[PDB]
Amino acid sequence: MNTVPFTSAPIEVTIGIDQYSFNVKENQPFHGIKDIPIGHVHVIHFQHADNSSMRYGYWFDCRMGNFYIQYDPKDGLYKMMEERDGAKFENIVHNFKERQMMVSYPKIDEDDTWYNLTEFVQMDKIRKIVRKDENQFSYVDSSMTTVQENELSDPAHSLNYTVINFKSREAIRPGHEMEDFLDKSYYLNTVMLQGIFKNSSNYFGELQFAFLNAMFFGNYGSSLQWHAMIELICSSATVPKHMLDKLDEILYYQIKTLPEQYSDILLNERVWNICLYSSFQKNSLHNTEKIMENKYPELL
Amino acid sequence: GAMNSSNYAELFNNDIKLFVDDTNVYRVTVHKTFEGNVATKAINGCIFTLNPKTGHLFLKIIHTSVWAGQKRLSQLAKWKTAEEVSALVRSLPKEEQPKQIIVTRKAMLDPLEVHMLDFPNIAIRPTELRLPFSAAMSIDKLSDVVMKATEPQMVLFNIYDDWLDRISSYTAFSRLTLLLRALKTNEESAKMILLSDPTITIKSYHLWPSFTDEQWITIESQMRDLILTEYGRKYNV
Ligand SMILES: O=C(NCCc1cccs1)c1ccncc1
Ligand SMILES: O=C(NCCc1cccs1)c1ccncc1
Repeated sequence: MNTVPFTSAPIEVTIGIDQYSFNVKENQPFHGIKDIPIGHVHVIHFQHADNSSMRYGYWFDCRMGNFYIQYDPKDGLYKMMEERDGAKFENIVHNFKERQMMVSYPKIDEDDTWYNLTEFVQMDKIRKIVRKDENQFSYVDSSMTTVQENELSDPAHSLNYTVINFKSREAIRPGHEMEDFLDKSYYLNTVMLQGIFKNSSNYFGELQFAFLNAMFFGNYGSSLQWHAMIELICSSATVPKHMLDKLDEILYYQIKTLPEQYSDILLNERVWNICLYSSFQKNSLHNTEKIMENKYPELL
Repeated sequence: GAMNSSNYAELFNNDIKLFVDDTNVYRVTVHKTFEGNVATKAINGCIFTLNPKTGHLFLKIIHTSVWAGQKRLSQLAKWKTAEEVSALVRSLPKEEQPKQIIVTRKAMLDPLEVHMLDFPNIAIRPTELRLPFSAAMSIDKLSDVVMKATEPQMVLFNIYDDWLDRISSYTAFSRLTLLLRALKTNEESAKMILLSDPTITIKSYHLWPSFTDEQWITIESQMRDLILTEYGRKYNV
């Protein structure tokens, strides 16, 4: 079990850690979050009580270093930093625990939610989507735009998701125009899976990461990427059976976890209705279809 | 963006453009089978591809053999249309290729867009106009060449005949659309109006009779009258 200590909490902020969130008051005594489960990526995110705009946060993996949070009064935000002095870090964290100045990551034992949402997400892939190689952790916020979004302006601050475009030369083989547009299997399996992602686990990891950024930061371009990666699978007549089964589990826990009051903006009516009811895979997503119908029958 | 009553005059500027109408590509007769079931029998069709500035009608005949052994023919027809339009553009010299293609039905947009990926600077556009190009098969010479075809075939016509020697392309397009609107709303009457007079001839390479200017005014008036009457009948107004 690992710890992300906080130097202090100068400004009133709602802090999230994965799917949990708590409030800290201005200058409240507070020195971080303990008992964070090893073995998964994690995200620690912030929304200032004075600016409900700009949710922001940091993806990290405690196996990759000792990380702490410190408020910057010049840039006005809670910054993740790495401590290279192992002994100095243990001592800080030991003191703060003894003083009982840390909230505990509140995982229930029966609960596999976070595992299920991050199963294929790997910190090394996040850092290729979010390029800032001097840090072991990755910053994301509500306003960051995607590479594809940019093509339609600052590159250093972009989400480098794999560009999917169903009306592109990459997606359409010359001479197979109609075939490839109505059956995206060759774009999915040859171009994306074999070509770019190398395997389905990396594909699913980008899909899961896009959803999580959409959910936690309201990052619109991530939402577009998540829907696009769902639609590419659903619009393919030929998909490995192991992928369909795993997609159904992936989407089930995403739909399960989505805040009810955000379904209107986070869920694209057209994509979901097409995927669950018109696409080749309309009958391959039984758990996802069952939860969507019982929880958001309005959308459909 | 979409083409409508407001940017109507863009059709007659000097940016090359083409209209594509696919309404006569896949044509069937519906009949009963011996067992009392219903079946279709395809007949030859055509893509109607028109430069509204010159009157150029690239008429691509779609022979029934193209449907042999294929499923979902109404859907295939849209892709076949897009394939043939793309092939036409590729065959044209660069300086004759359109800068825009306007499709008369929105369902042609994705098929043409996909077939034209090699021409990213050709805009594919829909229209809000209710253009009557489906009535093209009411023009006898066009119907005749489509039905007689025994193989795929592209046939050329000037759908304006020689009109542009005396009138503008705006006026020529308005006359053509009036003629086709009439033939669409009441083909028999429309045709009676155009051929009533045995003394007015149709040139070998022309589709329409050789009316003087004054005779065109009488004709156009009579076509207008036809269209409005039929409309009163339609809606009981
Ligand atoms: O409440 C305590 N633990 C911090 C957790 C927090 C709960 C909600 C936001 S911060 C506590 C109280 C007093 N002295 C030491 C520890
Ligand atoms: O002027 C004609 N041809 C060249 C202009 C065009 C090019 C393509 C279609 S019309 C023409 C006229 C009458 N009948 C057949 C052809």
